[PDB]
Amino acid sequence: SPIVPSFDM
Amino acid sequence: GSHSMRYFYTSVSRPGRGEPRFISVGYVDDTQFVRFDSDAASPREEPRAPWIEQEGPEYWDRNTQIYKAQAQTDRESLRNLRGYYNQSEAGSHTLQSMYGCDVGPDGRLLRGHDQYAYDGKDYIALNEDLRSWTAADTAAQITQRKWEAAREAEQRRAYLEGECVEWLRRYLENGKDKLERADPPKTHVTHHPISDHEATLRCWALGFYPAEITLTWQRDGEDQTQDTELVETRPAGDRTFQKWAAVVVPSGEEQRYTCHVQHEGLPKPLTLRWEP
Amino acid sequence: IQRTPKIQVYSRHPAENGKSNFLNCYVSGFHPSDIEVDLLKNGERIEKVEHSDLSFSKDWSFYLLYYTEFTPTEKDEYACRVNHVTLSQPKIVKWDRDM
Repeated sequence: SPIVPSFDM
Repeated sequence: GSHSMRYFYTSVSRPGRGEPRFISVGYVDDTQFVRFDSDAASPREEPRAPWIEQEGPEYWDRNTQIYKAQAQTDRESLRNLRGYYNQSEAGSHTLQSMYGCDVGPDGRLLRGHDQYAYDGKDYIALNEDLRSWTAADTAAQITQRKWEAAREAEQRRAYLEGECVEWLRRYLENGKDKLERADPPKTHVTHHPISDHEATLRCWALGFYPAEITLTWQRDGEDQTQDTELVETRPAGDRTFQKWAAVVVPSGEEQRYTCHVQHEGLPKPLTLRWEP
Repeated sequence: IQRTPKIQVYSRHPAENGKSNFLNCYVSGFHPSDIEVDLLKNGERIEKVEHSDLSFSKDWSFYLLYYTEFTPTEKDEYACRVNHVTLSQPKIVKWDRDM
């Protein structure tokens, strides 16, 4: 399953 | 040895043509098992291997929501990077993400990955220690500082060492009929005269899985690497792969040439010749 | 920044005249992702063509597989036609059953 979303770059 | 799980995200801005398009694909080794497309009529994570279809709605719905949120995060990152590089608002740009885990034969983590590219080149990557970042340019130093302050490396590490390893273990078990099965290449040498004095010897490897293979031509036992035309390993379309290696030889020298095939499905490497 | 597609045109199974098979066009090593791929039968576009989901390699270059069911014969010429921002004109690669 995918990772929970990152902070914006 | 032995297995990997990887996700590949692609976000593409399309100025004046609405929101950027977000596509994700997920893989176990060389096998794609999921996809998501923000451009589809009803974007949702969809199964792409038979072995993932058994997952419940909580699985699909959780993943769909992650992709929709990631697509929004990528939209902001694309905006932020355009400013970092002082680029026009009209040009189309690409942000790619690739992450996942490699596990050894005992199912333990060997290496974690979390890498990013902007317009086809390295931007920032999580180091092997999963605690620090490598920025590829001054623009990426801006992102590095933001991610260091936001403790992003710990959030990535938590997934890579935990959940990533656990999902891979679950998928391997569910998909073992295909994932662990050796599919040896079917091999043969073809001969094609070019003139009355030269001919092509082409060594074929077909219907193999995994994709990893080595095909080499020797002449009297000497590697012909420089004189070998080697094509990229290609998908057959049935979850197997193909590859060939060709050499141009003077007529009469054919029997001095041997093709060497190395693949996991084969007990011992093969040595083959044109069998007229 | 930009990378031109590598193109291979081939059949899923070894070709046999009059036996059902799959015609493949594998495009790889390209960047950016936007690409136009057609499978041709005697110069005309084949209507029922499917393609793989967009993926990329370790070097970030993209790859796709375009495919259709076909029955190879002696008289018919098959090919793949590709256009990408890196190509000045669409490139046609003919299907050669020996490749």
